[PDB]
Amino acid sequence: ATVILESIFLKRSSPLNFKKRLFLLTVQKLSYYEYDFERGRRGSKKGSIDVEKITCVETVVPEKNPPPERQIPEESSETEQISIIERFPYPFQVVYDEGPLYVFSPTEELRKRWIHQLKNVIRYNSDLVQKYHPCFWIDGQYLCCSQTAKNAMGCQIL
Ligand SMILES: O=P(O)(O)O[C@H]1[C@H](OP(=O)(O)O)[C@@H](OP(=O)(O)O)[C@H](OP(=O)(O)O)[C@@H](OP(=O)(O)O)[C@H]1OP(=O)(O)O
Ligand SMILES: O=P(O)(O)O[C@H]1[C@H](OP(=O)(O)O)[C@@H](OP(=O)(O)O)[C@H](OP(=O)(O)O)[C@@H](OP(=O)(O)O)[C@H]1OP(=O)(O)O
Ligand SMILES: [Zn+2]
Repeated sequence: ATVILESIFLKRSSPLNFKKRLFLLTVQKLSYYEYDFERGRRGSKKGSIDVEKITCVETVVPEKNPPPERQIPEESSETEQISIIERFPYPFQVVYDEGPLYVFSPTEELRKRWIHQLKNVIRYNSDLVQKYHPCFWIDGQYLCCSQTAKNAMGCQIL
């Protein structure tokens, strides 16, 4: 039940919005929670995914004109301290039965760390896919294949 990885990520998904969440990875589950900054501790649980139910973990093609909150910097005035909890420019994908979960990492190294660990723990899942969507699902379709089913088969082999 011990946590393998712990990070603050920007989580996405009608109405599409982005919230800061504390992500936890164990061998069994990935849970995400609210972060109580005022008291500096983990807050209320918001979601949990069975690791064995995950079918795909990959990066996502970055959006074209992203808001500052997802754009790399002024980090001379702002230390890494501020930017590492305000800027989340690197997205990756976590696909399970309900569909794709989109998560934004503050650094490339941290995304690399999480994708690597995730791949390790899902290595024996029965349903790993062979095709996936490298582009985000938005307003009823994937931007990579124009397919309008959230669980439509992937259009790219990797
Ligand atoms: O408005 P937030 O504080 O961002 O919470 C949202 C909101 O959930 P709540 O109604 O519980 O506040 C979303 O719900 P809708 O706007 O779809 O009604 C919900 O999505 P789901 O109910 O569809 O699960 C989403 O959660 P998620 O992105 O896990 O789907 C969840 O955001 P958080 O789960 O990240 O707090
Ligand atoms: O939030 P945690 O401290 O990680 O507690 C988890 C969590 O339980 P709750 O979030 O409901 O308290 C798991 O529950 P879910 O994510 O399914 O809702 C549950 O996992 P199981 O589904 O396998 O019961 C698990 O129980 P366990 O570790 O006995 O497997 C339990 O951990 P605790 O027993 O430490 O509360
Ligand atoms: Zn596609």
